[PDB]
Amino acid sequence: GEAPNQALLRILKETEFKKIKVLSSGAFGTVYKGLWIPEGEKVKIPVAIKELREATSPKANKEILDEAYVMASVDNPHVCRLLGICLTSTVQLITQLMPFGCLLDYVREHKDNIGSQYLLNWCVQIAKGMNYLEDRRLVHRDLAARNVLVKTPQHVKITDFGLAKLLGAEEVPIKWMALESILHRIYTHQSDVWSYGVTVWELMTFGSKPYDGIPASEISSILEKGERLPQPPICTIDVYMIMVKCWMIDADSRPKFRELIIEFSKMARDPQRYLVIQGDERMHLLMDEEDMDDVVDADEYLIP
Ligand SMILES: Nc1ncnc2c1ncn2[C@@H]1O[C@H](COP(=O)(O)OP(=O)(O)NP(=O)(O)O)[C@@H](O)[C@H]1O
Ligand SMILES: [Mg+2]
Repeated sequence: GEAPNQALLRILKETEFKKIKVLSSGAFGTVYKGLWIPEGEKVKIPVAIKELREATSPKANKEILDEAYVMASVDNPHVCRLLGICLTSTVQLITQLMPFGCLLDYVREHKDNIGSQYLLNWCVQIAKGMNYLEDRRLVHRDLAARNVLVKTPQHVKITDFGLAKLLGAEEVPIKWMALESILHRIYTHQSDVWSYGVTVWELMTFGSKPYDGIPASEISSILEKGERLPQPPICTIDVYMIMVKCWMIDADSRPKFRELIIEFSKMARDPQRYLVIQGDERMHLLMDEEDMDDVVDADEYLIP
């Protein structure tokens, strides 16, 4: 059945890293851009540091350790990298810096510069990340474009594991949830597929809000009626049909992530045949400071 989990959790000295700038604040906590110098190693690693609200209420500490636990246990090019934790008054989470931020803000900001090749490659990459999670039997439960990060315009990774669970275990983003999850709190790899559909639609509409202005309470009814998100203007029926499949009532009738990898990948070989974007053919998409000889991306920093 279940193999032992031998992932290493790395605990990092507060002195090994400098904060440098705030990236995001308010709500629950703060995320900083920083550099990490492991002890005596002659490398500087750009990182994000997730130190929650100074309020150290035990409830919050247990949630961040759940994240660390999940992120320490994954290892895939399309899933966010945990570097370690820092155990100061409140627990800091240290991840690979994803310089271009979250994919939702990135599509919203760069609408006029995003071609079909990038859209379809992101779909392929997110499907790969999700398939890997499926191999490790994790159900993410919060896939959305706000939970995908951008290392470069050509390289994205799934983030936010603070609701992830194993398939089976029993232990609220309404507009991204499969109907069986809104109704019965059932969560499967196939409910993740539903959310993949929504995430794709967010990308294809360059950041629109699904069911914009429709209160959450209505959502389950609308879905039961048989209503779904509408076809984005740039989408051929080929792409939109993939979305709609991800939104079938019968969970087992939805595609598997491995099929999504395959379909989007065929599409990515001829992107203009599948997404129709004004000016596509002409679209195109310088690091830290001065002492940057020793900088190494996390993806090139490997640990025995
Ligand atoms: N590894 C990272 N690299 C760069 N920016 C990041 C990173 N992690 C988080 N951020 C920034 O911080 C924002 C919020 O991070 P995150 O902690 O995921 O959001 P939150 O609202 O605190 N809760 P959630 O989004 O549900 O995790 C993201 O949209 C990014 O803009
Ligand atoms: Mg969170």
